[PDB]
Amino acid sequence: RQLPNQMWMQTGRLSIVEAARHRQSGYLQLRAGKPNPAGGPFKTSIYHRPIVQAELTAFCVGDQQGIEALLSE
RNA sequence: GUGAACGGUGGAGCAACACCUGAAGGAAGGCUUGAUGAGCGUGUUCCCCGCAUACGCGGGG
Repeated sequence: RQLPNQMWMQTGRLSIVEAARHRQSGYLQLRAGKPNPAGGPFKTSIYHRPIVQAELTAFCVGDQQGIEALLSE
């Protein structure tokens, strides 16, 4: 580890405002009048994934030329 | 088939209201724009200094 381990918050939110505009215009065919951030298509969800900046060392048995081309891609 | 692949930290919110930098404090006290310079004497070959190189030029008291 080159860095202290930190945490990435990320969220998934479907835009309720844009969906309301599209539902009024009819581009979105949604009969339901109310969103739900707890669950469903409009679930605003929060999720935290751990983050490390480090040096990655792997030991194996393989041809040097073949691995180098794959990891160069 | 990288325990992957997929995933918006978002929406709203006045820093602002009131509040006298200045009350008092001497530019003063002495001082000719008139002085200085602008007119009155010597009566003929004698000491020093350079250029020369003595045929003489220059200067000096």
